[PDB]
Amino acid sequence: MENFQKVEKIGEGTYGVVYKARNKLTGEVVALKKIRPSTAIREISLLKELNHPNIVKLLDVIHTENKLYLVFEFLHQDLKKFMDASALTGIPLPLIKSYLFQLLQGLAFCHSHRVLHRDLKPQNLLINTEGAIKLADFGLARAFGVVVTLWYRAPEILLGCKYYSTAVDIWSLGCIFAEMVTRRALFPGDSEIDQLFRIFRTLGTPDEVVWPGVTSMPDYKPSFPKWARQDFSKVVPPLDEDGRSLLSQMLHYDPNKRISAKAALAHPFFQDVTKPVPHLRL
Ligand SMILES: Nc1nc(Nc2ccc(S(N)(=O)=O)cc2)sc1C(=O)Nc1cc(F)cc(F)c1
Repeated sequence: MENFQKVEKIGEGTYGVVYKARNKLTGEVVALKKIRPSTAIREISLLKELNHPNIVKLLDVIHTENKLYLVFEFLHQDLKKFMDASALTGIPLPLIKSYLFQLLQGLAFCHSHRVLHRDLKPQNLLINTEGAIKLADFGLARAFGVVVTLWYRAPEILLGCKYYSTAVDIWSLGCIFAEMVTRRALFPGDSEIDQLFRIFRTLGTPDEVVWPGVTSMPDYKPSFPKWARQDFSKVVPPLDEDGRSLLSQMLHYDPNKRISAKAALAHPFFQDVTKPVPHLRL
């Protein structure tokens, strides 16, 4: 805009590009998101009053020249970049644990306020020098709809469910947790069906036993290949059993059986959680 000095383009978005900018008056540095209904307008208002240490703060909302700008507090780096930077050595387990614990707190907060993220991915998880990690880009969907990454998409979404629950965010976080641990995306599909089948090849093709109602889903086909489930010990090898048991609950096929963020925070895996400081290269 005119009140902001676009410093640099710090990425993209499913609705617009995000820039690093300085408030030419208050000297503050922010992340400015330029968006290309009304329920969306009011829904954005809900987000503005959604304040939590693990949620990127939405500072200002500017609707002018029939265009929409969102001003967010600026964070130092995203998790995708950090994971890449940590690929040779891996992110230390205590930090992986700290990040997961914090994201679950953020999700528990959002979910308790009936807010769904819907598109969690490393690129929209932001970190700072003090060890915090925060949820950014709440998809702003449900009030916004109709290359895109499908790697973290929950199976019920892939199978055509139109009304998904808070459980889809737990699935995405589970995929991210695995990736931090193995330094490899868990389900790197390149199409909706490839995404779906990679999930099936690893967790087994779901059936009515493990997922009641699955065969009645919009996009379910009796013709899907029937793959046997693999052992978690081979899925995320370096992870101890507490970690694997938590991951398994975050990746249950049935949205109803999938662990809630609140219940996840009480899992034994977090008994020894701490808040280490990451080594960030900015
Ligand atoms: N507040 C904020 N700070 C950011 N910082 C930042 C991100 C990546 C790097 S990197 N690539 O590691 O150098 C550095 C700094 S992105 C961002 C945001 O809200 N982003 C944002 C907001 C939306 F509304 C939708 C969306 F997809 C993203």
